[PDB]
Amino acid sequence: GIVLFVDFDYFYAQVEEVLNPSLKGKPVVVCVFSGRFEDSGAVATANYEARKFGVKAGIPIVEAKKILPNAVYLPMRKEVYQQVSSRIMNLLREYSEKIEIASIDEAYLDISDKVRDYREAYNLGLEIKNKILEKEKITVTVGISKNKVFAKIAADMAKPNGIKVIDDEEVKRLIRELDIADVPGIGNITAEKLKKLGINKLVDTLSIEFDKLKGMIGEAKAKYLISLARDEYNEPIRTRVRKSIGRIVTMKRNSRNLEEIKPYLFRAIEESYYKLDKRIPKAIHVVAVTEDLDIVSRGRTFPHGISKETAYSESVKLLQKILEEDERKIRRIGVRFSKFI
DNA sequence: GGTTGGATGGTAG
DNA sequence: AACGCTACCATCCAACC
Ligand SMILES: Nc1ccn([C@H]2C[C@H](O)[C@@H](COP(=O)(O)OP(=O)(O)OP(=O)(O)O)O2)c(=O)n1
Ligand SMILES: [Ca+2]
Ligand SMILES: [Ca+2]
Ligand SMILES: [Ca+2]
Ligand SMILES: [Ca+2]
Repeated sequence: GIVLFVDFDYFYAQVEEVLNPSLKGKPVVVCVFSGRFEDSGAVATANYEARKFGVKAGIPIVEAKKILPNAVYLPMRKEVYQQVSSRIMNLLREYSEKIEIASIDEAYLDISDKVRDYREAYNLGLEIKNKILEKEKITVTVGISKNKVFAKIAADMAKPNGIKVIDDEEVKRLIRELDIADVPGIGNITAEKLKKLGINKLVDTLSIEFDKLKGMIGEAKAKYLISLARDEYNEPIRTRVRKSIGRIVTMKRNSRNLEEIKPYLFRAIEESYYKLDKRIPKAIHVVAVTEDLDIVSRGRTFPHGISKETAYSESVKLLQKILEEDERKIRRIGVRFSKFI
């Protein structure tokens, strides 16, 4: 089984470079402006010339500007980056019927029937990289291994425009040598818990009682790691389907006044519905993000599709429920649509 | 005890 | 001196058979 994984390099930044070639070289920071006050926001991403200097995703713009005050700060334009993504994904289908679009800039390709061995995959990888640079002038990174996880890990190791193979031996090496914290699916909480149990490599999940691991990190993460560590992880490449469409927005100021939060909720509803486009949801959720940045939601599932007017009623009924059941001030409000017909 | 849906939690783009 | 947003799957807990 041979999986080729494709991840696009500093994608949003790079799309802007392509669209405005004058940007080439200069440090570019793609931003999300919450709009609260002038320069309030966070960084979606930055090119390598800014990342170079600590300007990474998630940091506040202000804090980025402290580091690189002369960088080019651009607002996010997801719909553009989306289009470009869409075109690249279509380019990738010329290489495999079995293709799993993972996110806005990742795809796993099951090439097991398309090449004999890793040499040929490597050659196919080079070919794909050129085809993308050819059509869309985006540079990407290709990771190759025996399953999805190690394909991705391969690409992490190659990242800034590259192609890496992980043969059967190197998989075994990384089971012993690779930091478990750097295993796709393991975020800081789990890494903390695992290190708090004394596990820093994949191998030492085979040294513990299964019910002990199952106790800390939950059943799934346990059964996951073990499956990897046993050189056994083999989850198939499968078409993914958008399961929800929604939108949440930062209010100008925290509020608990229903009438003050409403327009923000409705702006979100109108934007969600616009993004639904033929897709009819039977479930709605109002999502509130509180003062202290915690997430609170109440939803409802109908035996039918939800009309625009029904969203208008129910989102209000549900926001009212958040205000009754939670004392905190609300900072962000939004809506989330799901369970499609 | 197993399934199910609602709420939350964790993860990664 | 303050700090975005989208969305996936798993878990938790309680109703229910
Ligand atoms: N917290 C994040 C993480 C990612 N993204 C968006 C912008 C990224 O460019 C894209 C893909 O995430 P990546 O981690 O792959 O980031 P990059 O593509 O920019 O960098 P890299 O070259 O490492 O792939 O998703 C974002 O909105 N916010
Ligand atoms: Ca990635
Ligand atoms: Ca990327
Ligand atoms: Ca990690
Ligand atoms: Ca219930």
